[PDB]
Amino acid sequence: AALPSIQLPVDYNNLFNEITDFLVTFKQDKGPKYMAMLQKVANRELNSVIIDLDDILQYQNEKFLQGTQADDLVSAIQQNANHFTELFCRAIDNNMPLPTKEIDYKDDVLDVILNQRRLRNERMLSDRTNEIRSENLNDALREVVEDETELFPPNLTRRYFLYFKPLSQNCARRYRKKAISSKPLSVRQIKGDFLGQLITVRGIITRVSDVKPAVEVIAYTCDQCGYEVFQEVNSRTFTPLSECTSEECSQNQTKGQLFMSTRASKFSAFQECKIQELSQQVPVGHIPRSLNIHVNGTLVRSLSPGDIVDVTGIFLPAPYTGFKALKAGLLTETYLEAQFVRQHKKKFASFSLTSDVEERVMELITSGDVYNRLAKSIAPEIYGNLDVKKALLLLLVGGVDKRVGDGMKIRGDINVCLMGDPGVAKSQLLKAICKISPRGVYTTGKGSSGVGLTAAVMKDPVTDEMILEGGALVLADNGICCIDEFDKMDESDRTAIHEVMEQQTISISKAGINTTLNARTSILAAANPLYGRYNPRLSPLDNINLPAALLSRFDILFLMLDIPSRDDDEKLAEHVTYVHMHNKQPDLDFTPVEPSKMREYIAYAKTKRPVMSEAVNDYVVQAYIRLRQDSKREMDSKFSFGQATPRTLLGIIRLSQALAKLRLADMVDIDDVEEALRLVRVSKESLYQ
Amino acid sequence: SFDRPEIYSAPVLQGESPNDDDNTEIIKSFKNFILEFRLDSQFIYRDQ
Amino acid sequence: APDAVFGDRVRRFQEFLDTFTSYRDSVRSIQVYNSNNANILPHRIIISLDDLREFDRSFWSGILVEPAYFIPPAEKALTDLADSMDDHPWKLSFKGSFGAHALSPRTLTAQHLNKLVSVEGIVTKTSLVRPKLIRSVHYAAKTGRFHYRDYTDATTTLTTRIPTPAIYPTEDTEGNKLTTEYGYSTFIDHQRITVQEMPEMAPAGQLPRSIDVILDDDLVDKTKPGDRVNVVGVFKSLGAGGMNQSNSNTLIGFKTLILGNTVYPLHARSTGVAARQMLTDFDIRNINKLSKKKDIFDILSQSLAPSIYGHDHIKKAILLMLMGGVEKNLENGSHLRGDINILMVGDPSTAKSQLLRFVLNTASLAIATTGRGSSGVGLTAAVTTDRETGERRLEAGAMVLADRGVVCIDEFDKMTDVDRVAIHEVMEQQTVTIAKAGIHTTLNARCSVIAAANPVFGQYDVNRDPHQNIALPDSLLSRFDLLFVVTDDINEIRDRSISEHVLRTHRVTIPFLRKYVQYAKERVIPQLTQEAINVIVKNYTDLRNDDNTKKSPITARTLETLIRLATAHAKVRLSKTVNKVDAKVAANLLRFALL
Amino acid sequence: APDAVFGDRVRRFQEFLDTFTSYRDSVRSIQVYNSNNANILPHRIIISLDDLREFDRSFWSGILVEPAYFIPPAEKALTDLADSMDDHPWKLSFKGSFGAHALS
Amino acid sequence: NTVSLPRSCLSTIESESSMANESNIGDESTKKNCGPDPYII
DNA sequence: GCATGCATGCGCATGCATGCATGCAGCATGCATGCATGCATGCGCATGCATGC
DNA sequence: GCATGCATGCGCATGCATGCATGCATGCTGCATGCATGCATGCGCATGCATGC
Ligand SMILES: Nc1ncnc2c1ncn2[C@@H]1O[C@H](COP(=O)(O)OP(=O)(O)O)[C@@H](O)[C@H]1O
Ligand SMILES: Nc1ncnc2c1ncn2[C@@H]1O[C@H](COP(=O)(O)OP(=O)(O)O)[C@@H](O)[C@H]1O
Ligand SMILES: [Mg+2]
Ligand SMILES: [Mg+2]
Ligand SMILES: [Zn+2]
Repeated sequence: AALPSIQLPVDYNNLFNEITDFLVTFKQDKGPKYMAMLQKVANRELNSVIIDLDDILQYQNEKFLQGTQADDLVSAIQQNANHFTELFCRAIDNNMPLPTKEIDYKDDVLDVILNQRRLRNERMLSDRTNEIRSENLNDALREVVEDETELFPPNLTRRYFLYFKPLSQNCARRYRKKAISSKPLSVRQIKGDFLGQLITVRGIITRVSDVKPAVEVIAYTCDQCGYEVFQEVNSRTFTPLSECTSEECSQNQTKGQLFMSTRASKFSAFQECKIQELSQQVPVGHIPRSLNIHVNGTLVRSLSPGDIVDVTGIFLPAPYTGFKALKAGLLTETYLEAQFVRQHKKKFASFSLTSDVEERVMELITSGDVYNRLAKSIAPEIYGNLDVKKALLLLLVGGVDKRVGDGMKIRGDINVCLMGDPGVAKSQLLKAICKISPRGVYTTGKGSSGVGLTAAVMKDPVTDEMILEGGALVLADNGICCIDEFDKMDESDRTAIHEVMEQQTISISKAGINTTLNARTSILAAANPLYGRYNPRLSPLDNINLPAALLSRFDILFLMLDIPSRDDDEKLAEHVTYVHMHNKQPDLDFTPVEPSKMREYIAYAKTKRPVMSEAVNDYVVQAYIRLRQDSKREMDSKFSFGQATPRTLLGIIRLSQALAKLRLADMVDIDDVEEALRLVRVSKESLYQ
Repeated sequence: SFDRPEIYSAPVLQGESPNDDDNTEIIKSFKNFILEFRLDSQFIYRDQ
Repeated sequence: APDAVFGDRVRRFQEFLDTFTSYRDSVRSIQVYNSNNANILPHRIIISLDDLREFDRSFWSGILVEPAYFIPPAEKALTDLADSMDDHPWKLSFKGSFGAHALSPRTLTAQHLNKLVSVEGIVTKTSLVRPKLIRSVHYAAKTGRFHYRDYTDATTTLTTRIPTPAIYPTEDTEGNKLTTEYGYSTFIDHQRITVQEMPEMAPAGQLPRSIDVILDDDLVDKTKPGDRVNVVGVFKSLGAGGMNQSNSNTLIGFKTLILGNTVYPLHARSTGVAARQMLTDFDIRNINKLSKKKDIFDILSQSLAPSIYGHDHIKKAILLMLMGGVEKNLENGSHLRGDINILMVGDPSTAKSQLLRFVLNTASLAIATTGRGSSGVGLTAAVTTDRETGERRLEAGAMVLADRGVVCIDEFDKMTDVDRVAIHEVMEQQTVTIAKAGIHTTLNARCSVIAAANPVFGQYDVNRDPHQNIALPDSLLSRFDLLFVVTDDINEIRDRSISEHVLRTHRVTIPFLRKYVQYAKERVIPQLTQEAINVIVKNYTDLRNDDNTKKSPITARTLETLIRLATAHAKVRLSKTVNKVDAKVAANLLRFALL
Repeated sequence: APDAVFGDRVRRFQEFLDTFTSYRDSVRSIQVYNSNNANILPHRIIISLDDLREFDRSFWSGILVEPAYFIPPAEKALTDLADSMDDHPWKLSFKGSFGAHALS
Repeated sequence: NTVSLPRSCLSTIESESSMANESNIGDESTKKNCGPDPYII
């Protein structure tokens, strides 16, 4: 016969019973976890349900070790993930507790509509049973009532979203299993054998689309009969209904005209993102490829361009969309449906104190010497260069932003510039800082230019609207922007950097664009002298190509020269050759702190906002007067990169604030200003040897 | 490889006043006649 | 229903497989590997047309001229053997001599249709690898049963078949609804590529010719655009060339293409495909024997370009660059270089271009460039294109293609600043960074460089300092590991000797050198030893604290150069560690180049 | 392509032929006669609906009410048994009580 | 040596054989119609 | 340091494959009839047989 | 033994299944035409670099 049948080792009633038992029985090492979650959902304090497969595996092992039988729910969900969503939904809708909080004027409209629908359902059921009982023609009575009455289906009464998250390597390794769902893969490795499975991808996000409403079920109304008609949509396009299809209008001769009602319709929040391969995954001599990810529900706005992540999702097919003449059979396109997101580097804004983080932090402070310990851990494979590392750490921490009123604004971000002789490892420090920062970007000279910086005008494929794509300076907003070969750039890029350091914005006035961008970012630049090595026979301003004002626009400007010395060369060579013999740095009395703990401590420190006292202000004014008086004589002799100006005082204040923040204090002390002046003086010993 | 979408309905409001010459009212009237009519104090049609 | 000719041909091919026993054990080995290691190998083997020729000339000619009638029988016979011998159907590939059937896209005409061909050319554009639906599986909620359906099209079989356009099932035979089971369905990969005539064979000034090739399943991503390729398949036609219905138009003809079954990448000069040779036990024995002689470095050095007179140290440097050092990746995420670079400044008849072309001809992967020949996007791959699907993409440049290889630059001093700033990052960070409208990526460019330059005044001058004679930025020179200066001074005995040498020419072989280099690069990775540590430390200190006027500056790059040269010499030695002799050789070479 | 219901029904009828062992020897006897005497006998046997009734009521009712789905499986099972026993496809005949299905 | 494939099957007008007349009809009353453009190459 | 000529990237018009529908006119086909033929039926007559006178 | 009614074959008139063709009106489908859209290019101008000077 056409459409023959086949036999599979899959029974769905058994799995439904297992799902119910797990949902009502699981205990976390208090009542059931998911029952408490469902109660919170019922009281309107939760919108999304997360199902962890580790719980399922633990439940299975608990059932096994005590003798009884159980089915492999984890593998069934893994290989056929798209079918279990509705099984879990149906199981959950059968156990949700009644709401213990009344519905009032301060609830969402969706909840009001849902409650009205449920009350209407109950009223119809009661009317039907009363009418049947009054006829004189109890399981059978309820059965017949259920047969003859319409209702609102369960999908139109749900208020939550359900997602799965994969099996972690730890649980599978401890339970002796192979967690397929959490083995990262590149876009290259994902072939057609993985369709219909729950898989994880590692990559870097390149594009994200704005959130828009995607319709799931449309609603109409008939003034003739008073029914509500629902039309499911699962396609890129659909045809609206015209005439009523309800039982009453269907049986009659004069049917009513349907009208669309947006408020009763079912919508979803939709985003589509592109993910690209990492360099270490691309083969030799090839170009990286991409992939498509769909995000729905409460998981939207969880991805921003430039993030290296591990996305989890179900790999599903889609209809073919290429040229017709090149279609050979039933070809398809692929996409990923997102279920869980994790980041390789946590953002500072999402910080939160908790026992786990607090213990690590308290350990760090207890160990003492936080300042130097953090400073020495930045690129520990580079010998020497301690004060530059302290300045870099302070650039990581930053100062305090002040709102003065009347709309005036003063930045709190610190800009640092390194400039020295060839072969002093400036690029290594640039790259290491870019890697430590959670929103860091790295650029080198003429490779990035024009719209590579700033932004350009393009058209969105998903939506039919125009947009702006940010460049290097917009991608590192609220981060560090590293610029290599600073002196070899074009004038336009220099002007853009100038404005960004000035007021954290970029203004563009060109054909088709008149707007202002946000550039809340710090600058870390590297440069070389105009004739290769530094020439001590020339004025400092004659050894560099940048304008003097631009140099003056940096809080810290470092000079790094290479004067041969038979002693320090021995130590540097020993360090480098040891680093090449092994894979570690040579010191044993000092242990470096890994990037995650540094990021955690900096995130904790960034929540502070120390303040200026009076004695510190007196000290600051005295120091400023003395330094300003001294600098003029030096600059008259043509032996100064630049005369001291109020920007020097502002930089001193910012550095003192940064040190106070790093100490985890609510007030500033004299020692902080001491260290700030100490560093600003150290900035230029290379020019006095 | 999607499946076929569905359509369904449910009653909420009260539409226009029913007319006498419409099919649903005819069906309801005939149902009442079948289940109620009496002859010699007997439900002849329901019983048969 | 069964056919008698089909069965007779199956029997004959089974006899053929019986007489020759290599393919039988090949199938056994593939099955053994797939059983033991479960990665899964595909079910395919390769047959030689020559053996078929000695065996049965009629069957040979049938496969050559009527593949649609003779190949499916052979595949069935092979599948039968495979199924009988073990405790998917199998496919075949063809090699050997194709005689008159070896063609190119220009010389492929309508008289070769329906026959097995072998074409050569250059890959110009590939396609996105897509899945194709073969079997769908469904579920009925009302009944609890599973169903399925099969699908086929015109390109999955060599012989014409009557179409059976099945529909996608949404209901049951009784009207019940169905649910799709994406995990239990089956999909197969699919791609389409284009092949053009080689740039080094097509006539000049004439527009080129090309042909499409269809690939499926296990041959889906075996090449990339720009490769030199050899594809063996069946040249075939499809559909109706406007014959069905009225179709008044007569301009179009029959669609044609190649249903490929074998794809072979070919190595050429100045291309992205690297050369590899198969190493036999005789070769390994001879190499491991020669490894134990003490003048092995001298022999290998003198083997290079024996037609040139002298330049022994440059030959040694070229060998060291060919071998190379070791690159280091720290858990933190840092990278430490391992390549070697060479520069040559010399007089205008010193045989610089001859050595450069030798390096181009001998390296497994090399690309040749000249001063003003390539510039801008032509070096860093900074050009952007886009698909007809809409997306914008990148295409590789000279140094992006030469990743893990070498790059030869002639007339180096004729470049500009815009590309020198670009090559700085390549020579130190070994990466390329692009930031354009709609692109933000970083490409690997781990390659070595060898270049030749001219003096400023036409000829090298000893009355002036090196700075007035080279005239190149100091930051650039710091990135070159070795710099050599060659001058021709007239001398009666030297002129005489070079004369007899050049007259001799006008009236270890390279392949063994290539095998040696490949084995050494693949197998050996030495480590640093304290003895070499002390030697290199002393030498670096002395060089950094001496008053001699040098040809190049001294930085930490010189120390790293010493380590790299020592490790490369140890690699030549086939030893797993670096000794004092390797460090001393590196120091001697560096001192000679500097002084 | 193969159907799972068809195979299950074939297996059930093979079990039926296993429990009752008169039809097996009937087929053996027909084959023996045709071999020895070469007249050729046709390949056919007769089954009792009563025995099917005691054995499997569902299969009985299927043959009575859905012959187009249950009989071809039974004929295939009988043919398979016949082809397995010996050193044309076979057909079936029905006797016994037809109940309400005996008409004029 | 504009030729088009036949619009109709040619097995009716071509009275190949006496049994060919039988083969062109079957299964009760329904007529035999191959359809438009029934030929393939 | 100072002035000119050339590559180079930005900005604006314009042609062209793709892919959808729509009114219309042509073409193959089912249908109403137009008719021949061979068979069975009912309809009487000639008569051979059975019955009565 | 003679006359009469009855039932049994000849001699037909007449209606009706079968089976094949033919003019025509019908209904469908290819097709010329209308059109929107997104991509590619032919090109000119404003900017930055290279070459004397
Ligand atoms: N102080 C140092 N410690 C360790 N390595 C160094 C040091 N200075 C330079 N190097 C090495 O020399 C190279 C300098 O190249 P790079 O990082 O581009 O710095 P720059 O751009 O200043 O030359 C690096 O590969 C680095 O490993
Ligand atoms: N040392 C040498 N040994 C052999 N031949 C040489 C030598 N130097 C120069 N020649 C000859 O002179 C020519 C120099 O050509 P080329 O390699 O272009 O030299 P350059 O690049 O220095 O001008 C070559 O054809 C080569 O045969
Ligand atoms: Mg650098
Ligand atoms: Mg030359
Ligand atoms: Zn209605």
